[PDB]
Amino acid sequence: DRGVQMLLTTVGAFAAFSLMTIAVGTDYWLYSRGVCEEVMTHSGLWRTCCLEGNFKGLCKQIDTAEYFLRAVRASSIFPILSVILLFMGGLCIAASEFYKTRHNIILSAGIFFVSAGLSNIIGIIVYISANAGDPSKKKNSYSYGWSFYFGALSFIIAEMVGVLAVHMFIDRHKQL
Amino acid sequence: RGVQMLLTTVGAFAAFSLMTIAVGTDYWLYSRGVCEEVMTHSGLWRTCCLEGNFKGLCKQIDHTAEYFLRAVRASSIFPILSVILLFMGGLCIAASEFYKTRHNIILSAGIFFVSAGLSNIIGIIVYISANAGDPSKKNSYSYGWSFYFGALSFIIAEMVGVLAVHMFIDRHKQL
Amino acid sequence: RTYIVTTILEDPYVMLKKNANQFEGNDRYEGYCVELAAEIAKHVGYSYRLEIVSDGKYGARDPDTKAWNGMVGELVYGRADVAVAPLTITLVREEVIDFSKPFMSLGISIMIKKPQKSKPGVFSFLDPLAYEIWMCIVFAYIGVSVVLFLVSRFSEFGIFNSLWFSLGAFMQQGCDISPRSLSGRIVGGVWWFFTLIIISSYTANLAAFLTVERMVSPIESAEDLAKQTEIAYGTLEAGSTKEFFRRSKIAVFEKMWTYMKSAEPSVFVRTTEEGMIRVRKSKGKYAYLLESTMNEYIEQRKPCDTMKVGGNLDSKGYGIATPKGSALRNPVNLAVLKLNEQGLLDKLKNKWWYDKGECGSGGGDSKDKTSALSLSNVAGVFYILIGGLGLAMLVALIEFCYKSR
Amino acid sequence: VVVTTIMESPYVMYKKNHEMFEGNDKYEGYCVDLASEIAKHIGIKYKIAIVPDGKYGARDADTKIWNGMVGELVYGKAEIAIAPLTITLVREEVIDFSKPFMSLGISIMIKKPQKSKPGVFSFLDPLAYEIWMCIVFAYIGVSVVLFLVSREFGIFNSLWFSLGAFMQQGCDISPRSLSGRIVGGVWWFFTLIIISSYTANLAAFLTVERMVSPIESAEDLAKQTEIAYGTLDSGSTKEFFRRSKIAVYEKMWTYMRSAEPSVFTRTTAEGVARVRKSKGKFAFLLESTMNEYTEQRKPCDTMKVGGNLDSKGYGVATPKGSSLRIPVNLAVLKLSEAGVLDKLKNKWWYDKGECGPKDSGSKDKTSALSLSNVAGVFYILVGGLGLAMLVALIEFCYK
Amino acid sequence: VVVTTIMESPYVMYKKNHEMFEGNDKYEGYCVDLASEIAKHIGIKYKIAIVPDGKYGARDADTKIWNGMVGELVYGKAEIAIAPLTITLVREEVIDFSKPFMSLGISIMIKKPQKSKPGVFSFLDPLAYEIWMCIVFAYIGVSVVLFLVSRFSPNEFGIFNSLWFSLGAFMQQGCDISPRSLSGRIVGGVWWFFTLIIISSYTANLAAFLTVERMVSPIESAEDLAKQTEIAYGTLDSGSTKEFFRRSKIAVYEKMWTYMRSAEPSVFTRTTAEGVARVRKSKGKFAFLLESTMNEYTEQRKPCDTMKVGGNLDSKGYGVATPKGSSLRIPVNLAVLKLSEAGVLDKLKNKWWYDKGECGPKDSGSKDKTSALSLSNVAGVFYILVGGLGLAMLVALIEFCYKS
Amino acid sequence: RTYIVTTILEDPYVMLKKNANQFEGNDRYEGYCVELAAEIAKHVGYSYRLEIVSDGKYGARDPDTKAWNGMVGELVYGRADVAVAPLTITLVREEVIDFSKPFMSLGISIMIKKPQKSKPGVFSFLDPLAYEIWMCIVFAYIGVSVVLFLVSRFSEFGIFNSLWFSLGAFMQQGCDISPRSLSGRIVGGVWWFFTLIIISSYTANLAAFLTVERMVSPIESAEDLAKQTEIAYGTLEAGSTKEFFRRSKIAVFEKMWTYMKSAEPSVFVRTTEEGMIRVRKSKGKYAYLLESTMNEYIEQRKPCDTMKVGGNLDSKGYGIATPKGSALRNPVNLAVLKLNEQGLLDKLKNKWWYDKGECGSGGGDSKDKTSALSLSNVAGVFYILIGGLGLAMLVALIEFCYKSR
Ligand SMILES: O=c1[nH]c2cc(C(F)(F)F)c(N3CCOCC3)cc2n(CP(=O)(O)O)c1=O
Ligand SMILES: O=c1[nH]c2cc(C(F)(F)F)c(N3CCOCC3)cc2n(CP(=O)(O)O)c1=O
Ligand SMILES: O=c1[nH]c2cc(C(F)(F)F)c(N3CCOCC3)cc2n(CP(=O)(O)O)c1=O
Repeated sequence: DRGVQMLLTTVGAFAAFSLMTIAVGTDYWLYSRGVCEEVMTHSGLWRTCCLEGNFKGLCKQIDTAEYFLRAVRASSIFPILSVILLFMGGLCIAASEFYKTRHNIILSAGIFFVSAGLSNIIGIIVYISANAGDPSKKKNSYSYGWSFYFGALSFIIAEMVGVLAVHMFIDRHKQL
Repeated sequence: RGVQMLLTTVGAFAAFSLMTIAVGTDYWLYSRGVCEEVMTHSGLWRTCCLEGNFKGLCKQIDHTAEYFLRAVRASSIFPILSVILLFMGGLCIAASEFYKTRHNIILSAGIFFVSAGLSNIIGIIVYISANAGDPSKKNSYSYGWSFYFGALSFIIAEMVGVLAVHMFIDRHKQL
Repeated sequence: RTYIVTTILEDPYVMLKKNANQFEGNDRYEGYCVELAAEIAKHVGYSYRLEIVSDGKYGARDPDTKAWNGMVGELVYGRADVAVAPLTITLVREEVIDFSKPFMSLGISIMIKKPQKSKPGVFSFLDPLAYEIWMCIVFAYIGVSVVLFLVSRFSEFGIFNSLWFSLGAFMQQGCDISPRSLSGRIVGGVWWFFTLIIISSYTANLAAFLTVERMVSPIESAEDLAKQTEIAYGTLEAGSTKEFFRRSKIAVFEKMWTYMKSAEPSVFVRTTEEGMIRVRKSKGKYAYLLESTMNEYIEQRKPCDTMKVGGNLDSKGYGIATPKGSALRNPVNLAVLKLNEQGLLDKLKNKWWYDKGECGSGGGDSKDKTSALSLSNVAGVFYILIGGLGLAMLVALIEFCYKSR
Repeated sequence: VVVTTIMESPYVMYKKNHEMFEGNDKYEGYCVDLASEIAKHIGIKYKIAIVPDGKYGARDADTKIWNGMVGELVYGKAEIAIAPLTITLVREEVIDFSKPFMSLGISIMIKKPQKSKPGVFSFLDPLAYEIWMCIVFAYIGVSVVLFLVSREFGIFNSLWFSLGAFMQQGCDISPRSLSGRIVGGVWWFFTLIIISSYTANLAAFLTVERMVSPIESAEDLAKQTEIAYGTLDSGSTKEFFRRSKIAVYEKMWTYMRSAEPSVFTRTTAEGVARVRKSKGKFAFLLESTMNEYTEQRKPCDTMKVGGNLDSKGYGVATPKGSSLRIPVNLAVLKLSEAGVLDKLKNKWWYDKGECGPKDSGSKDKTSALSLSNVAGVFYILVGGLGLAMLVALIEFCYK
Repeated sequence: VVVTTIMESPYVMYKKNHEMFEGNDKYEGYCVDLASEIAKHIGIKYKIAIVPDGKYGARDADTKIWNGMVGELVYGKAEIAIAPLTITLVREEVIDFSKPFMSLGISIMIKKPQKSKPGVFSFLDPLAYEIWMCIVFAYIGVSVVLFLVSRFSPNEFGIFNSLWFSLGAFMQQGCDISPRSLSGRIVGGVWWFFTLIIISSYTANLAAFLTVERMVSPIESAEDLAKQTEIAYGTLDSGSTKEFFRRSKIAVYEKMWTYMRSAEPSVFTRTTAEGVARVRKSKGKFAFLLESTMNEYTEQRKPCDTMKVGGNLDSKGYGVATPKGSSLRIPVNLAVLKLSEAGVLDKLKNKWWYDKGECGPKDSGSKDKTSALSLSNVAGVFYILVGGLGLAMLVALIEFCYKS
Repeated sequence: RTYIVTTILEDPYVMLKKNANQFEGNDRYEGYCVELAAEIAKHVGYSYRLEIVSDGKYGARDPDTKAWNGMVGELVYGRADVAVAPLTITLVREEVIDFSKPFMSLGISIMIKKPQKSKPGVFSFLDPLAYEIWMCIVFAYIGVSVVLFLVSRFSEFGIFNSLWFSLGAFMQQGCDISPRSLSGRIVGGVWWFFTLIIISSYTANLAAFLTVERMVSPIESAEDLAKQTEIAYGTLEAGSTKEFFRRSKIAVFEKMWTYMKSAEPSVFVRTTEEGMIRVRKSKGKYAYLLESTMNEYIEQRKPCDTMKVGGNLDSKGYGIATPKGSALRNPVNLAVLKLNEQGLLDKLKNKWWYDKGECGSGGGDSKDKTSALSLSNVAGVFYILIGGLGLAMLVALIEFCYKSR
């Protein structure tokens, strides 16, 4: 009983890739009561825009132990690293499903899934420490949007594939 | 292993001497009570005053769970059971020193020491709850070396009991 | 000869009968002063025929063009001899007419919105430590579990074993499982430190939350009301309360008089009902500084949201009005004194102020004041716990399937 | 004008400088200041005098004379009585009374409420009884369900596992089932959260140490409370309690009649000395004026008013056929309306006090934890150890 | 009798918009009530005439004309002038000055802080500073000594095993193998006692720090303000404060003047309104320095975010003016002194200064805010967790590289 | 011609010559006042001859039965030129002479003893418990250890092993040894319940102590002193402070005057130094309101145990007395105003009041309140730690000595 397991890992990693695409391309992250004044905004990691207000239609981009993380929040650099090594993980599992002889390719694959999990957590915590880390922010707040839960879903399916693909390593290593 | 039996002998006699000096003589606590701020010598039957305008007279002192603890603190029934219980314990230590063959009396004596230590420490806490859990109104909790004799009646009784058990986990091997 | 009585109806004195106009008139009157009038007419002997008030107002001195109005105005200007309806005592009334005796001792009172609050269930469980931190610490726990499996089986220690060790490590219970590789020991130690600080932070926050929640005290008296600025208070412009506040010279009274003298919001209201419904709409910070009897009357009303606090700030009194030189001045004084000392006045007050009230029949409904964590705060845990047990039972049966199907 | 006054505590007093002046300027208090204020209001030359009889003023009802102030006013010895006099039915047909310048009534008075020093209740003062019987029921249920779901955990091994988890410890043997993992994790989490809740509650309670008013806080609670209640032998309180129509005061009368005969006390000094010796004993239902007097004297321990009962009136006496009756009536009414007698009452009853802690609350040092709050711990410790030794002895006898 | 004042000051105010209380008495405020009181004292007619110069007054030596009220007095259009007027030499030698009715000083001003939300320092906030490296020093010492105990006795504990056992003891969860040595009992129990007392102390200290807040101000004195050199300071472009700073003599003021000499972010503000708006916009720098009266006035203005730290840098005062000696001069001097010694003047001053401001009505602080711990008080712990986990994977990777 | 200047022998403002005899004449006095006199004499231009008033008192213009004295009396009697001296501006001395300019500001300010509490070492360790409590914990430990050994050997266990497990069970620390049999199981259960409840109680108590230590209100201004009602405050029988208290008009100032006039502890002061000694000997239970110049003088030249707090409660100025009809009136006013605006007067004040002061409050850095701990209450912790460490090492070596013997 392993073929259905490779199928599950493939569909989980493709789901993670699709979640990365819907997280980067679109801006359904949080349902913030911003100014467009408290009104719903679609503020992205790459693209912040509004839906109501007097200027709806035009929108632009976002931007000794605190400058580094502010630079991260401005540049979104750990989410970029996460999606980059997630694409690398997709490429290497495509190679593994094409080349079944090699063994360390899935070692690399496992380290990309776990580093994707860690980088996604680092990005979401710096995002929420720049989101809930401002004491000024505001009668209505919280109530995070659907792509915040999609990033949480990306983490939980990353944990699922980091269970099952690491189990591929375990049973292939005892096979080895 | 005669060192262990002589340790039991000296511990039992020292315990008897210290309990006699502790409960038989009013020497328990130092205080600034009224007989004014005067030191008092309170025991079980008779409390002595040492200064003040009442100098020279030593006065006989009287006295769901609150009634039980008040009766325990007044009548000192747990100290009374402790001293009677360890008197029986000392009797069977004398018997074991004489009769080196009976087994139940000396193991039972081990239970008598541990139960008497428990009874003495709970008598200490109940009398210090009659004094501190019933504060009336610094140096009030002063032990005039007879509460330290009760502390010895706990700790060196624990020592003699544990070395008796060390002799008893070896007496189980002996028999 | 016959005699007449004049009355004024606001609350709850000259209430009309529930049968409307099918009765004979003055006998259709249920209240305090009407029963008092009937009893005091039976005491000495005279007719208690009710007289309709001309304007419905109690009347004042009216310094413009002199004269008088109300019950006292009818009494001075003929065709009125007995006034049973209660009215306060002041200088201008004594300057013209005289009273017999006060039949209660009242004063100005302070009222506040009744504190109504309901403790939640599972929401009080996640109260002191937010909502997002729980979700992301569950995420951190499951991530540490899977990466602990990786580091333990990369250098026993299955995914179930790693989940068990991480579950026992997340909240300090201990286990017989222990890592061997130095990386496993390092990650276990980092996890232990993190969750130790998390539990300490939760305990500190919960202790602080109860301390600040029970530290606050209910408002009472006058000096605490004066020192309190976030609770607000005021009075009506057209009333004797404003005149009493302005004419007072005592330091505390002048202090809060200066306080609401500079009233920037719309503090002052027109009628008692308007201020009462404004209190109900606000329910967090407002006051009216209304009378004691009116406060006790509003306290016993069906919406059941007003209560009396503090005491009487002054010593005002009621009375019944009689003219000068009449033959019914001394006997009515003896009658009202006899009723005061007999206790029948207290019986009538208890009957028409406590017994017939549709609210607060059992006034002592909440007086235990149990300042301890009851089964209304953490019992939601007892839900999810047994719910987890229920889930355990569910997973039991399915793993029973795993050993039976 | 000459006025006679009884030697009573809150109205007149013999000054410490007795040789300073003999006559008018020899008394300081509520009564003389009120008399001076009304004399300045109307305009008269006023003096002060003491009653030669010493009685407060009442009718003996057999000699057809009154014993006191009203007796000497009717029989022609004084023309005004600024000393206070409660208004009753008998003193209206022979004397005249003005509007009440002060309101008084029968009010309760209890001893000082202090922090309790319980033995077993101190162990369980945080949380409640209900939550702890619920937790022991949950403990039994969890232990039996984790015993049955494993069928190495037998009927004592499962109990020991649950017991070790219940005070935040570990165990030697851990199960391998997923249901066992779920139940162990949820029980551990519940144990940790309830210990955190308990320690937060205990910390808040110990850092606030806030006192709560006793059960005797209302008339119905006084009737439902087993604490004793005493009052004077005879007087206004006894006359009011003799005849009632409320049917709760009848219950109080029956309680007094069926209780011990010690509830009757001769003097108020003896009564306060009696109630001072204990926190419970017999509490009083006495005059509000004397209650306000006693709450702001040198021993500031009993300072409780509680609820208010009854309604009376303090008035100024005036002989019949006197032209100054209307004058003194309008004077006292103008005083009580405009406000200087209320100011005088404040300055002499609340401002004039030996202790100021009653007006504004203060804090106290937490000090050491002592042993009153901890002796219950060692009591349950010795109870557990004694039960363990008893079951060990009976197990030795058993096998 | 003509008297003058300035509308550009917190001493007069227009009644309603227009045509309200027509006649002479139109404006209400501190100075006009002071004038009314002294007029009731001595007896004089009132006026509301205002000089259209706008500027309060200066010594224009080139033109030899004084501007505003001082020129309107010295060249002659009135006899009494009550207004905020500082007293210096050039205005004294032409017009005499009476005793000042209220003390004056120049003080610094900083914006109101809102909260402190650090990262690792938030975890580092409770329980001293030196304790952490004291703790790690104690940990290293106890670990090496207990390893010496286990190795010198002739056991199943290496340096890593001893380190992990000591940490598991420190973290209050347990371990795998007890040392089981009669020597090791004392050291194990003592280190257990240490870690339990330190976790209890940490929890209680965090509870005490969280249950209340006191919020110590960043600055408390002008000397410390000069010493810290982390918050930008700017007086004004020109005026009395700039003239005093340019010609001071006390030792720290020369260093302050050299500090304003190297002025990068244009600390010479053109107007006081622009300066207070800028310091209200940003609280990290650009702290202001102005007179005490305007500071206490801004303390009672609508934003409600401004305080003073105490301490007066200079000493001046406002006094009344009168052209030359006459019958009115000694009269107004004695009236001003009679009102100054009596308690009416400071009653009127503090009453009218403290009723018009709703900001200071809530004195001290408000305790009706419990909130909850957001991530900002916890993100240091989350960050050290994720850093430790990343470092654990880093050391696992380099261990894989070293061993295989 | 020559001019005479009169100077009052006042403690903060003038010194008697310590060298005295060998340098007499003009250089008999050193202080702020004589330095200001020399400076204004150099500015205006004249010669100064020092004089001392006969009565040694400031004096006043009270309408008594003649016998006028003081500095204003010396000026008005004609035997004076200019009175360069401290002089409070007031009405009684304004009607006969005029004062020049206020060069310093006076305000009555409260002083308070400096609160210095030394945090102990091992004494602060067991501070949030009782010595009783700790001795019962130790004895319960040893008794439960010995009875656990008894029940383990009664129902595989050594006394060392029983000590290990009893330490771990009391200590909330895990171990690999378990209490076999149900009697040992229930002993262990009672033991963990006991130690958990004691640790919870101790943590709660120390948290309560830290909370009540942090939640304290230091005295600031006059309102806090008015509403604290714990520290007694009083002033001299006569003087400017008493006159201000009698003529107080502010509501809070009238309140504190009434509180002082209650006179339960009375003024309890005769001279300034007597009150200073009393308030230093009162251990912070007394308070004194005095002129801020004396307060700054005591803050530095007196030993550093009394300190200033709060601002000036009133604004009163200084001046130098000048004759009403002399030619030395206007130039000296111009000179003193020029020195006030220049800052050299402030330079002289700072030089005489900050440099030659025997205290280190303003000449050195203070203590920064960073809250939290300060390695003081936890020093005994690591102390007993390293003591147990050394004891364990030495008992290991006596065990090895047993091995070698
Ligand atoms: O004799 C008088 N007795 C009064 C009795 C009452 C009431 F309490 F309702 F019984 C009131 N209410 C006060 C609250 O708002 C509704 C009217 C007014 C009275 N007034 C007129 P005031 O001048 O407004 O006090 C009198 O003159
Ligand atoms: O009308 C009456 N009013 C009374 C009012 C008071 C007081 F409380 F002082 F106001 C008192 N005090 C009771 C306590 O001892 C001192 C006198 C007695 C009164 N009595 C006498 P009784 O007949 O014993 O009640 C009356 O008759
Ligand atoms: O006599 C004088 N009295 C002054 C009084 C005030 C103040 F009281 F604060 F209103 C001010 N403010 C300075 C800050 O902006 C608002 C006006 C300026 C004054 N100036 C001009 P400077 O020379 O620029 O001080 C004088 O000359």
